[PDB]
Amino acid sequence: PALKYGIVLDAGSSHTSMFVYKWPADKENDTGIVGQHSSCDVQGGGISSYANDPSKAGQSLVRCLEQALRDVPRDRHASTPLYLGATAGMRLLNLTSPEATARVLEAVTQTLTQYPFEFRGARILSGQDEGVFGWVTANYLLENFIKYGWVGRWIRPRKGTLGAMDLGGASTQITFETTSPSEDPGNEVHLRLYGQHYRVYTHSFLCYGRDQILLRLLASALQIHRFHPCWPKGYSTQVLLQEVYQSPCTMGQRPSAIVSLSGTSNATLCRDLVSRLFNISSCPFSQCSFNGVFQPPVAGNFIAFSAFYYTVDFLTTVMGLPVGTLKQLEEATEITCNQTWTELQARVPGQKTRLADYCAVAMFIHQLLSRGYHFDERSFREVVFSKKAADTAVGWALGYMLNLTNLIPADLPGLRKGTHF
Ligand SMILES: Cc1cccc(Nc2cc(S(=O)(=O)O)c(N)c3c2C(=O)c2ccccc2C3=O)c1
Ligand SMILES: Cc1cccc(Nc2cc(S(=O)(=O)O)c(N)c3c2C(=O)c2ccccc2C3=O)c1
Repeated sequence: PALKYGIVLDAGSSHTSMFVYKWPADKENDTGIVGQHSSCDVQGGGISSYANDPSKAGQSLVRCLEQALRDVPRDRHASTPLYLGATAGMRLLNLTSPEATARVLEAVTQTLTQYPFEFRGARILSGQDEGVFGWVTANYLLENFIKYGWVGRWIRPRKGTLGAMDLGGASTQITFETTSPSEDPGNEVHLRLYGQHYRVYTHSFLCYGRDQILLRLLASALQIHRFHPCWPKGYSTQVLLQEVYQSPCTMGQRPSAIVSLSGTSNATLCRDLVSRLFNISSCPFSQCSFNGVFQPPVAGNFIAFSAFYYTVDFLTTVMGLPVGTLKQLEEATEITCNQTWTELQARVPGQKTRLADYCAVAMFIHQLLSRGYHFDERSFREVVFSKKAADTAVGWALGYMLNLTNLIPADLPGLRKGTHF
């Protein structure tokens, strides 16, 4: 059983992950056949955190690269393609300093070319790529692209597809198959997968990832309240003003060089702070999500992964609270946000370095779903929070790999004698 391999570096905003995929040479074109072989998490920040010292971006990857040398058998190395894709962190760096951004890419390129894998390039994904490839990953792994039934009795309608909601560090994406007419070409996607047309909606909200949201809520709290209602009572920190406003996401909020900001465990005021992130006041289309962006109604099942999954896992596994309904999700965030700092710490016996931020991130998810995308009780119950399908991390990495390696055919071998006609 001869296996081929492929590696993707997912250079996210606050960190980098490497995923190695494997698949039998013989059957590489069946849907769901590629699975994850191993992965590795790179220590320290994302490649964009090295703008001021671009050689370290490259170097940060060495340890995970060595692991890849070990995970992929030595005689497959040279025919194993290697890709790096970078997301909103490098898109944000691109607005700040396209030159710093260019040096970061060159530095990772130089490190990755030293390795004996088939290096295929370091690129920044568009926001459309990042949402569409995550939708691909999830539906590929769950075999939603198979045509179900048999001759003379095909399943009708066609097998439904899973929508994808990805919460990264610096943007968030929503992508799903829709029947609604398109009102904006920027959001419109057409795929031809295994002989089938999939009409797909996608949008990436830059500056709406987990970390940039936290930064914006902090600047917003500082300006409206002088206390942080999303932070727990008894928690405080000295905020350096200059750093709060340095991100493209917060510089629009820039108004004694250090200010002490204390939490108040205030779920109401936290929810009000979060709801101001979603500008729902204008819509130049028939219908919108927020900030004037076209969005047809959400429909079908969704997988919500990356930070959606980890935040909900915290609510259920560590807070011990149900989240099966929007209402229950809302209640879970209230209870979480109302914990004092000592109460919250007492429920987590480990080292949680970002414990004070769970309240805000949870409030953010609840409002993004309800006020942003307009899930309600009925549609929310088709949302599954999961980080994994078929032994593979759900992300855009796999779909990106499948696409650049050309492992999903547009049509079927022989057009399957044309019986999906
Ligand atoms: C790949 C990997 C390996 C070991 C630990 C983690 N933990 C995480 C990995 C990711 S990732 O960026 O989606 O990869 C991630 N987004 C998160 C975590 C988290 O542990 C996490 C915890 C609490 C809130 C949010 C997150 C979170 O978003 C991720
Ligand atoms: C609530 C919140 C806000 C901003 C960032 C995170 N991310 C994280 C928070 C924690 S924590 O220590 O449990 O607090 C955590 N352990 C992780 C993360 C992570 O983001 C993360 C990403 C990639 C690999 C591992 C981790 C990780 O272990 C979580």
